[PDB]
Amino acid sequence: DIQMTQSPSSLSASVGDRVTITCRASQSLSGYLNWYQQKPGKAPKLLIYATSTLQRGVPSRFSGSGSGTDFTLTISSLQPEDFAIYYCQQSYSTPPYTFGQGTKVEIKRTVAAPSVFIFPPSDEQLKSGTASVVCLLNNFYPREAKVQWKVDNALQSGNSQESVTEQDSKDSTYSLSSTLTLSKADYEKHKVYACEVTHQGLSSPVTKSFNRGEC
Amino acid sequence: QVQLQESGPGLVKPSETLSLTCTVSGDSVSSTNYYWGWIRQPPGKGLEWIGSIYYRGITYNSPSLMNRVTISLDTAKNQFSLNLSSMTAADTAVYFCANSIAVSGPLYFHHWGQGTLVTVSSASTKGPSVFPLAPSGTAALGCLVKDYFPEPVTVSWNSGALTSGVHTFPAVLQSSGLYSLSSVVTVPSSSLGTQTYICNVNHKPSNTKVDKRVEPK
Ligand SMILES: [Zn+2]
Ligand SMILES: [Zn+2]
Repeated sequence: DIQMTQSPSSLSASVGDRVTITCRASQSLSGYLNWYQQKPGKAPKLLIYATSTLQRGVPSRFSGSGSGTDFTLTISSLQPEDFAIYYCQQSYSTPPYTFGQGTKVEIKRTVAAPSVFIFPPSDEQLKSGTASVVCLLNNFYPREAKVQWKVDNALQSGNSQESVTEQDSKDSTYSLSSTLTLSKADYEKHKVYACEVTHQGLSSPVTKSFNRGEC
Repeated sequence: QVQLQESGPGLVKPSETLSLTCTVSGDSVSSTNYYWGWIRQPPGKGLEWIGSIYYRGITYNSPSLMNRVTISLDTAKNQFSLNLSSMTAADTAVYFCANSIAVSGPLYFHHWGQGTLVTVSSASTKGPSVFPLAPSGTAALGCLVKDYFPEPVTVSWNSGALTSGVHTFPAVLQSSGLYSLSSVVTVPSSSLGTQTYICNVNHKPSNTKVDKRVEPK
């Protein structure tokens, strides 16, 4: 029946500025609209209920406004802690409930170059027949980064995968793992394994490398 | 301080029925104050309310699911359950149990359980292998958690005492169909030696539990 429409879907703002999230109703809501904040991997937290009354413990920086078809969630000054996905939620004096698609709030901050580390496959892993070489990029910004694997000076393709953490909640940075997957036979085939990292905060691409069997 | 916790199979074969149970603490499911409901969240997606139940046995359902949802409450055990029939790949999601205040005030999921991830798949459960990523001012070390199914794994460091600088990456699905992730932490180069670092890997779908000590090499 009644549907919720949240705008926008994603949002990026600098620390301290004011951000506005809009949730639109199919009909004259008048029941109630509630707002939740959800951090990745955790259950959502109720920020505001009955449109404008703030849940308890919630910072004064959050505010809710609106009635009828249009409602608003407003953050006076963004904090790094505010990185989350925000959901409006509709209900009457009884179920059913309805949620908005959600608004992801990312944080704009100073450019931060990554720290790069390289891990050869453990000896424990090489005994299972597999060799994973891991390159770690720590606490960098912005999220856009390029990692290149070269094995014995030859650029590889298709045998590496990467995954990135959500935006950090205290310092607003990202971290990245790049994993080159090899078989034990092919890992013992080469000597030099190098990880090349390209990022806006880096004057030049940085390379971390190791020779297999040197320590 | 009502507390809710769900227990589920985690893995359900397609076409089969998902059975979840939420255990409630601090308040009784018999109370007239609460609506006991289930909310699911597909991996990268938003929240979808499944259904809720009052103590008289009064059942509310989603219009999209009504067909397949069955919710019941057990007062003797102070639990309530979820029954989803004919599971589809679209049903793969994290399933929350939550309560909501019925009389005192307006409806709003006060208190949630932790998530339980349900993956609809025919593949079998497989526990992870845990390999140390040894360290060489700031050093990095970690654990490679490889070749497990299905999601999720929990990684803690030093029984939870080590949280600062911990980054446990989202798992990637490998060519083989198994999941793999790395958990890393940045620590001072001074530690290495004076400090012990143990990653604790828990894979509930396989009830596998590995502690691996990470020593400098
Ligand atoms: Zn409470
Ligand atoms: Zn870090």
